[PDB]
Amino acid sequence: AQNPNCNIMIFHPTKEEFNDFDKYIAYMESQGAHRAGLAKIIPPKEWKARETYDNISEILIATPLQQVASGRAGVFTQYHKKKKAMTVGEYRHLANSKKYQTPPHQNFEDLERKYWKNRIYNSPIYGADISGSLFDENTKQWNLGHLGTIQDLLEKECGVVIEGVNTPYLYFGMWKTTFAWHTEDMDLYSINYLHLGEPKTWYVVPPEHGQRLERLARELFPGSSRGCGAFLRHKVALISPTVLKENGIPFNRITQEAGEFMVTFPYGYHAGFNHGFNCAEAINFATPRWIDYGKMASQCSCGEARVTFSMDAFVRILQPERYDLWKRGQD
Ligand SMILES: c1ccc(-c2c[nH]cn2)cc1
Ligand SMILES: O=C(O)CNC(=O)C(=O)O
Ligand code: NI
Ligand SMILES: [Zn+2]
Repeated sequence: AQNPNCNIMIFHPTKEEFNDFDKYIAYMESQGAHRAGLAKIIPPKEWKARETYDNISEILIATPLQQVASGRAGVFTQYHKKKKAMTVGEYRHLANSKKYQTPPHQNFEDLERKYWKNRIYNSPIYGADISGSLFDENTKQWNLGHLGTIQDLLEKECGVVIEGVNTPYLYFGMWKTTFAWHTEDMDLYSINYLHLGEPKTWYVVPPEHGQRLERLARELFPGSSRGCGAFLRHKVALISPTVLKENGIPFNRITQEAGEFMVTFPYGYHAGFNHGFNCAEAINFATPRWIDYGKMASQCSCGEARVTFSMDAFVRILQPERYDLWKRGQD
């Protein structure tokens, strides 16, 4: 078995290897990359996403989200308070202000220590889930707006044609902006490109140990667990690496820098935070190996999760028994 310790692997494809996206994902898995739940891919030196990022300031963040924490430093939830719209130029200025800017720090480890010590005492503002893309239309390789769709994958694998579409999302972050412990909708893959700015630190639990994280989460957020059998779908719970270690949960960590791709694999729980002003682009995708994970995916039906139009068909076809109860939670 490849990668039995479930380490995060880092790949350096050549420009030739960077042509066929599906083939390279399959290659990474042949080397055991999926066992970690997360992989880093450093693009060929010849590749670029677009020419420059000099003209992005007029992009609108229609609904910036203030991430307000409750709990303890290492075990907390966050809720999202909607703020007034602002442009990316305005957001960047806010990120760099004295109130929100990254503090002085020695290295990534120092900054990580500061994050977990102090995160709950601040409420950073995130521009999340903004439909759009910053890939140049002429970028032919690993263009996240030109990937094969999940709907076509399901059709190729299972022979059923379904409605729905699959487009990328932009994320504008600042110091301490946080993504809660989660797997993707329908336990899909995700791919994330850090276009510009300061790093993003990731934590990940191997897919084969996901239920260990779930059990700890139920213990640490007992009211939430009573309210919903899949409350991590709400994407509001944070658990620090110190608390994971104290409870024997297997996990890994890695920091993503500008110009690098991360791939998360089916049922790989992940969480993390941004170091300072940045912009990432991400999208879900599928492979033939995903189908059985999709069938298995645990669903929120309490109504909190509330997801896209396109997930309907996934639940309808892969989880017909669950479909009635789940759809009630969306409508
Ligand atoms: C195979 C077996 C179990 C799973 C699973 C368990 N819980 C969520 N997903 C996924 C794939
Ligand atoms: O970058 C973020 O804020 C969160 N990203 C993801 O969870 C992802 O790409 O799967
Ligand atoms: Ni994710
Ligand atoms: Zn729920």
